[PDB]
Amino acid sequence: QVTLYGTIKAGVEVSRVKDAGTYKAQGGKSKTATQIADFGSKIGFKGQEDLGNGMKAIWQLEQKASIAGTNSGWGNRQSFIGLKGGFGTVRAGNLNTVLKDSGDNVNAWESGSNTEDVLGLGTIGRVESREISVRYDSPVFAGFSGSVQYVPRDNANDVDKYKHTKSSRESYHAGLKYENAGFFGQYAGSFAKYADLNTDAERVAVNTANAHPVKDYQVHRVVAGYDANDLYVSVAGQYEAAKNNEVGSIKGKKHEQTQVAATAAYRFGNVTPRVSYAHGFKAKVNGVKDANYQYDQVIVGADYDFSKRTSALVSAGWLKQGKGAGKVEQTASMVGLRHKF
Amino acid sequence: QVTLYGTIKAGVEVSRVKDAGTYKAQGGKSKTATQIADFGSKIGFKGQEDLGNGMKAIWQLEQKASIAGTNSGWGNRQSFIGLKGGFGTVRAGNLNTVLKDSGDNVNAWESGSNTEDVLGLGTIGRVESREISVRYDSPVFAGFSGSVQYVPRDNANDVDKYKHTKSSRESYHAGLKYENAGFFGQYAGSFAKYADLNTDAERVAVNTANAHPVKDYQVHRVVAGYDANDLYVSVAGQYEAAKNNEVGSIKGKKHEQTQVAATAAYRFGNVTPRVSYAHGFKAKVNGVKDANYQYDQVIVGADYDFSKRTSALVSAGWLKQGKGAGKVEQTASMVGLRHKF
Amino acid sequence: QVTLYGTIKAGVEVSRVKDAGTYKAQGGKSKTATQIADFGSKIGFKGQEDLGNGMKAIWQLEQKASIAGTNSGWGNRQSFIGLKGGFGTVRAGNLNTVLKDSGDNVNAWESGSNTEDVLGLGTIGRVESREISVRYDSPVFAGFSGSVQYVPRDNANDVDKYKHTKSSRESYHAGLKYENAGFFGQYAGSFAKYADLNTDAERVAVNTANAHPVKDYQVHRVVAGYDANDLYVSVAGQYEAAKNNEVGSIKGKKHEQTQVAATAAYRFGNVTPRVSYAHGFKAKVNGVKDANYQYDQVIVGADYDFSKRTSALVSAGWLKQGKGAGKVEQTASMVGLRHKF
Ligand SMILES: OC[C@H]1O[C@@](CO)(O[C@H]2O[C@H](CO)[C@@H](O)[C@H](O)[C@H]2O)[C@@H](O)[C@@H]1O
Ligand SMILES: OC[C@H]1O[C@@](CO)(O[C@H]2O[C@H](CO)[C@@H](O)[C@H](O)[C@H]2O)[C@@H](O)[C@@H]1O
Ligand SMILES: OC[C@H]1O[C@@](CO)(O[C@H]2O[C@H](CO)[C@@H](O)[C@H](O)[C@H]2O)[C@@H](O)[C@@H]1O
Repeated sequence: QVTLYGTIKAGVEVSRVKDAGTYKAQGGKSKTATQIADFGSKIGFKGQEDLGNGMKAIWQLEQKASIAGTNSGWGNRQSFIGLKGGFGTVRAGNLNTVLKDSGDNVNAWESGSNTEDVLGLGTIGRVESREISVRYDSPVFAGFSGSVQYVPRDNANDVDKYKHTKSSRESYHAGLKYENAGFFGQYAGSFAKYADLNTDAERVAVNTANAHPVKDYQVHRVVAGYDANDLYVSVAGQYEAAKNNEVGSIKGKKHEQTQVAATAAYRFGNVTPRVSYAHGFKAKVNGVKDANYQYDQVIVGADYDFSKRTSALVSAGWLKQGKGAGKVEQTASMVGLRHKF
Repeated sequence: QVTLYGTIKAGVEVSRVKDAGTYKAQGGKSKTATQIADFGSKIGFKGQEDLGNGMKAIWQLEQKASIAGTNSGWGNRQSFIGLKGGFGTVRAGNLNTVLKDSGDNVNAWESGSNTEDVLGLGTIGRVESREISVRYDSPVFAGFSGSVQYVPRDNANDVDKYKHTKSSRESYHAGLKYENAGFFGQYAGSFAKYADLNTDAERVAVNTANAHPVKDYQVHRVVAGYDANDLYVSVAGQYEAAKNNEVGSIKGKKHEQTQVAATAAYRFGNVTPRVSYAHGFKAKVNGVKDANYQYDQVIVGADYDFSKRTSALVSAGWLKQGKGAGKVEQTASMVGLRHKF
Repeated sequence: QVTLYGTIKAGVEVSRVKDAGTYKAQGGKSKTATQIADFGSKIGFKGQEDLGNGMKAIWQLEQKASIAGTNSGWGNRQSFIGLKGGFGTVRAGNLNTVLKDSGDNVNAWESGSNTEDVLGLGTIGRVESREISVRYDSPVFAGFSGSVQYVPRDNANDVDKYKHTKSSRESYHAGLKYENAGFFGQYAGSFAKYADLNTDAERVAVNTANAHPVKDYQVHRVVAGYDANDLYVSVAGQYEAAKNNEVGSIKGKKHEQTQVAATAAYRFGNVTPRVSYAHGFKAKVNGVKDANYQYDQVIVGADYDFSKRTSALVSAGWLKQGKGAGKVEQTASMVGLRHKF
């Protein structure tokens, strides 16, 4: 096989921000924006070859392809070469992290890049990435399957390759999943002895502007629920923790945050209504409570399946971030269209 | 369906510029340049899905692909998702403007980017663009069809999305076409309450360097002719008008220019000879006649069809711009090859 | 026909540099680097159309596509339009140079960009490029075939197109090949009356930072050997020469260098062991011996063919550059996987 595949998806999104700091017009409310936005259109090529006696060569080259013409690049979405057989699957390339894959049971929503935090559960997803790495995925044995994945030191920091003067940013990713009669539970996590975070607590490249070096960077996620008989329910808990590793007054002090998320949906023929809620508890930053990181959000919407490949989509979200006067409120809604090929 | 399609096209172009201002060697004549040039090679992917009872989902992802290796990007040519049925066609994405589509009956010529104004009718085409927009196209009823298209404020100016401090650059595009027994007539136009022009009178993005803000920016084009029985004839008139909207002495003053174009071609078996003429009358700039905008051009050439997909091409053009001493004359010729797949 | 094709290839590479100048830790040895690296994954589209009575239109659009997601661009590998028939083949576009094609019988090794000089015979290949050009390839007549290729002045230097104030960087490329019963011999070469080299003696664009202008830039390569009955042997000699053309004390003085390369491999069923050796003799730079350019290298490895399209790969290389204290030693090894589609 060699298959061309992808998804074209886009819609009209309407959004308003409430922020006393950045806007002054009527209680810190911004104007209402209305935008045509691509929702993350993508195109890939992939294939497999039977190598004889169980084993297959596998490969994939997947690309961002926004119908707004803003992307460029090959292989900037999940892309790999690997082998598959009775042993499971081994791949190397630009790979989804185990946590990024588990996000499929957390964030079912479609939106443009501008609305990812309010028309989707974007905040809980901040830990998810693609990385140049090697990954093993097991076969499914008695309901159970698992993954392990590694990003080498010299891929996490190319510059330092021959002069190991910077602490390693290598990382480990692992997951375990169980499925039985519609019921599912999964753990997914990561560890990096050293890492770097921006102020949104996303991992960024070493030496990025305003990056914060951290040590013992760990992320744990558990997701459980039910997906069968027209019903979908998902509940997720997530925990992120690190020590400050920046040279200065606060080195050694602990960062941490807990997030939770829940989704329910029910299929009525070709219509799926869906509701999501998510909450970020106050973070500990340099060992001190920081309510700037707390958030609450709800999203409601529905998908209308014209076919198995084509859906019309609608949603509305409300998000509140922080506390008091630095507080930010986002509201948004969209209508859209998705076509898989 | 999912179809791969495109056109590979390129040739050798020979060109000379006469410009007393920029060249001094022998009456302001430049040296003669000879270049291999891609003519606008492109590749796309597209598809459709019957949704039951008349309606279809449609999508397209088209890209610039120069065989000289100078392009990068997905979806930087006409790209969309939409629906089609008895109601007509609705699309959203990076869409040809109605005026850009009408250009098919104005500029039949192929050339590289360097020769677009002399080996093609590039000046009349300066009003044509692709825009992130929504568009409706009607069915053909008794010879008649039409289009309407809109570019939202927050797509024309993303930066200003939440602070509507800049006047809207939203625009409307519309067209009407009639066809009967080889005869065709079409109107295509656009209006933008506010817009921005460079000195070549092309629309550029707000806040571009040396952009000129304008108000009441309107473009009207009429094209009429005959296309049947081996004969092609086309005549076009175009009118562009705007008011100066730049803070300063000349705010409120009128810009305007009229252009006309005509083409004839006749098919003799596999050979098509073609001739084009175009003229830009003196522009009004800040309410004052500006002969720097006037131009006259002729192009002659032929296409040699090896097949329905493969043509060899030859052309020669002469263009004169401006008047007196700021005057510019361009001459050029090419030979080339075009293959559609 | 319209065919999608390509090769996905990548592996894990381990490398160490010995350089007293840039490293100080234990006799100028660097740390050992271990990296997942793409080996030059690529994807193309190509086609042909019978034009009647022997002739065919041909075209190709080939792209770099690294599964690490670092490439962007269309047509940045061999890409063209052309015609083919009894006369041979004519193409125009981003074309392999005749010398670049002859490199197929010189460098059989796969590696990432970081290891090209030690896990491949990269130094001898420094003369190889793709150029926007026109090329003719003859049919094979009684074992003999040949190529001629030209890069025009205004493609080698676009800026200067209309003001021929800079000496032409146009170039000629030519080759001749003979094949008989497994035995092969080929000459490939190039001439450019004027050119520009960086300090690694690679051709760079005019006006590049630290480019060195040269005159009478010639490259000659002869490759001979045997490729049949499970046995492969190749021997190559290469000669490069130019005159300094930089305004200053040393203008007119001669640069030159000779390189040689040899490879043997034998197929044992699905396993091919291979060995390569290459040597660069002391260069003459500005008429003076420069041992900084001398080098010696060996590579050993094997390919394991799972199928005709899928190979596992292993190699190890040792390279020594220069002499004395400016001396550089590189060691490396890899394991990898290659899949052609
Ligand atoms: O997979 C869950 C979620 O993915 C959606 C919305 O993001 O579609 C996107 O992700 C799919 C992964 O299965 C891709 O196949 C698709 O191309 C992409 O648009 C929905 O299908 C689904 O709710
Ligand atoms: O369509 C008119 C004109 O288009 C030409 C030359 O520009 O071909 C280009 O535009 C076509 C649009 O129909 C594309 O299909 C093609 O890929 C592109 O090269 C000629 O075909 C024709 O005279
Ligand atoms: O062709 C010789 C050499 O090419 C290899 C390794 O570079 O494969 C690369 O080059 C091929 C050219 O034939 C391409 O087809 C392929 O896509 C690319 O990886 C080996 O196949 C061979 O030893």
